[PDB]
Amino acid sequence: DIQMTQSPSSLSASVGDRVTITCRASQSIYSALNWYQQKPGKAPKLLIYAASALQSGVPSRFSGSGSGTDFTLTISSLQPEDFATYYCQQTDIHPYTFGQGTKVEIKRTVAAPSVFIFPPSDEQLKSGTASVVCLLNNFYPREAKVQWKVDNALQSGNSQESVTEQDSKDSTYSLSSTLTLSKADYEKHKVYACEVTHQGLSSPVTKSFNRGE
Amino acid sequence: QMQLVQSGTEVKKPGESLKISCKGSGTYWIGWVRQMPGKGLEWMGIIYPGDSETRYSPSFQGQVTISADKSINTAYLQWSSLKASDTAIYYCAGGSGISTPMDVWGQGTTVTVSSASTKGPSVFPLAPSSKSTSGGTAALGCLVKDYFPEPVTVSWNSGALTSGVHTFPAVLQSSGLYSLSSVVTVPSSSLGTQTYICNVNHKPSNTKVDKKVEP
Ligand SMILES: [Cl-]
Ligand SMILES: [Cl-]
Ligand code: NA
Repeated sequence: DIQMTQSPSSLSASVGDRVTITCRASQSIYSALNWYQQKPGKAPKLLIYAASALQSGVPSRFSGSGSGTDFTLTISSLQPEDFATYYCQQTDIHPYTFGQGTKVEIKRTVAAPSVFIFPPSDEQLKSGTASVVCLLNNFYPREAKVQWKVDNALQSGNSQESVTEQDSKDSTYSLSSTLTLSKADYEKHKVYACEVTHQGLSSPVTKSFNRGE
Repeated sequence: QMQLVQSGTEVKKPGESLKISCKGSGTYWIGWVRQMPGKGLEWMGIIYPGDSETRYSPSFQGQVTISADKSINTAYLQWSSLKASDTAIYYCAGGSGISTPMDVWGQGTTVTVSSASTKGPSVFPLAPSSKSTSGGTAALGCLVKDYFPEPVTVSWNSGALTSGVHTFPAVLQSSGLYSLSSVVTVPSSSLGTQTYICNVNHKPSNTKVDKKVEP
C-alpha cells in the first residue's frame, strides 16, 4: 500500500496565523490527494481534492499545493473554527490510504497545573476497591507526567489517565489520573502520593495524604 | 443534498455476527473507513454496486465482507465473527459526481465489541478538602466508575453549574468497564453555602444518579 506521512503530528498556532501542514506519499501520486478536517465526535469533511481544488462551501483561506510525493495544506489566516485534526489521503491507487493526521491546537504561554489529590470515598471502600484521583487543572502544553507512589514505591500497571480537549476560553488542558487498588491492598499502605512533572514547574510537585488521617 | 445514512450504534459480544448498512438518498462506488477509538482513519475497501465489484485493503482482506443492494442504493459491511479489536467507528464514503471522489460521507456507525455486560455506574464523591484547595479555590467532583457500554452524561446542579467544569473522556479498564471523572473548581468560601450535585445518566442501563458532594 502507499504510505502517507503527515508532518507535524501536532502544531500550535494563533488566530490570524498562516499555518502549513505537509503530507508525503511513498511514491508519486501525481495530484491525486484529498485533505479532510475532523473535529471530535464528527465525521471527516472534504476540504480539498486533486491536491489544490477547494470543495464547494470551503472558505478561500484554505489552499493546497504540491504534486508527485510532497503536498501542503495552507490556512492563510487561521480562524477559531479551524482548530481541528487534518488528514490527507491519496486517491490514485486502491487502497486509498490516509496520513496519520495533524492536530492544529491553540498556542498560548506555558501554564503550570494546579494539582489536587482525592482519597477514596467510604462508599467505594465498602464496595471493595480504592480509587485515588490526581487532578492536574488548566495547564499548557498538553505534555505532563504523573507518577504514583505508595509508601514511596513507584506504581505501574494500576493507573489510567485522560485529558480534556483544549478549553476554547483559556486554551488549557486538564488531566485526571486514577490509581485503583483492592480494598485489602489500600489498607496495607499509609502514604498515597501523585508526583507531577510539567514544563511550567521548575521541579516536580507532590500532593499526598496518609490513609485515615 | 446527496447523503449517505448509516445504521445505528451496535453493542456486540466477541464471536457474534454483525451487518451494518449505508444508504444513499438524493454514487457508483461506496468505500468503507475504520476509526478505532482515539486513532486515525483507515481505508478498508470499496464496492461498485452496479455489478458488485469489490476491492479490499490487504489488512482487511478475509476479515470483513463488503456488499451492496443496488435496488435500494444500500452498501453493507459484514463480520461473521466479531473480535474486541473490531471496536471502532465505521464510515461509508462516496462521490456525488464523476469529478469529486469522497465528497459525501455517512455520519458513522459506532460498534462496540466486548465480553462485558450492560451495567450502570457507581457514582463516588471526589470530596473537596485541604488536599484539593489552592489559594481560595477548591476542586470537587464525581468518579463515575464501572459502567458499560458508553456513553454517560454528567451535569452539575441540573445544568446550572458549567463554569470550571471538566468532564474527562472515559478510560476502558482491564475489567472491560469504563470509568470517568467530572470535576469542578469553585470558590473555597462557597463550600458549605452552595450545594454541589453531579447528575449522571447512563441510558443503556436506565440508571440516573444525583450525587451530593460535600466536604
Ligand atoms: Cl476565508
Ligand atoms: Cl489507510
Ligand atoms: Na499546485
